[PDB]
Amino acid sequence: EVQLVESGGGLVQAGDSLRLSCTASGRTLGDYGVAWFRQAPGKEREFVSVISRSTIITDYADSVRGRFSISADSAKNTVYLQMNSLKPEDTAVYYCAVIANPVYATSRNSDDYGHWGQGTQVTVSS
Amino acid sequence: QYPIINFTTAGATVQSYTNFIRAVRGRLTVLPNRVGLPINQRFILVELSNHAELSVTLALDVTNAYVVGYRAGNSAYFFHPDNQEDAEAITHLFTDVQNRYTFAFGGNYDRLEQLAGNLRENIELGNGPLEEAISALYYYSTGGTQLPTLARSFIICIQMISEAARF
Repeated sequence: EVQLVESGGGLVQAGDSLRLSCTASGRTLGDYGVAWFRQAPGKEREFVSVISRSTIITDYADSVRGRFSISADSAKNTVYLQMNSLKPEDTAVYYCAVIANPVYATSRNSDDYGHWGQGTQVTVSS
Repeated sequence: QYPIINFTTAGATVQSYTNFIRAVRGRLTVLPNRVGLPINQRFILVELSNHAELSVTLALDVTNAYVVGYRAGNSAYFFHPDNQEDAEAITHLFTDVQNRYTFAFGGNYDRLEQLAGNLRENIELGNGPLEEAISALYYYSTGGTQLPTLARSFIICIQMISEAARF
């Protein structure tokens, strides 16, 4: 019954920061491992970041390390993605999903995820 | 950057096995485990091979000789760590792997036995089982190995390597 909705996206300039929000309804989001994926124009769906249900394991794609920071807030029933030092290469639609394969706490494979949101569009101009 | 030790089950003898466990044991730390240690000397890598020409790399903790995870081809799998320090530490293993997974469970016996559907004492050990264990760990990366057989293969590795080096 869980429904994921991405928000926080928009038009920014290179070097700017931006903060995305993966909000859930239908179930408590603290009961899932939550990942962000993205799809740039003319490209395949890409793993970006994940936070485990337990909140002590995180993981990032190589291209976003040191720049992006995943975190959770059960107070709002939301998982954040802080994006810093944004570059044009980050231009994409950002999706979030819940880890649906109970063997793994974290994964980079989209197949292990379900209940993908509509997506929020992030455009970095130069 | 981490020390690598090799062992193959192909043409394996009591000597080659004994020398292997001796090599692993010779890297275990004896000074009182400090905190915030150099990351490069936290783990040893054990590159296992078999008759079937398959190869996997186990990651062992120097403090206790236990398996923290492993690498098979272009994929790496880690047990859920117990604490934040261990969690941060294992992000420095197999860092160029594309497919990266942390299991939803720790690597302790109670859990692995529950998964394999059998107890340690009933799991046959030896060169033949370690042969099959290495394939099972490899073919897990291609969807071939099911979780109970994986869990079982971990027990074989842990008992024949970690326990064997630990005493």
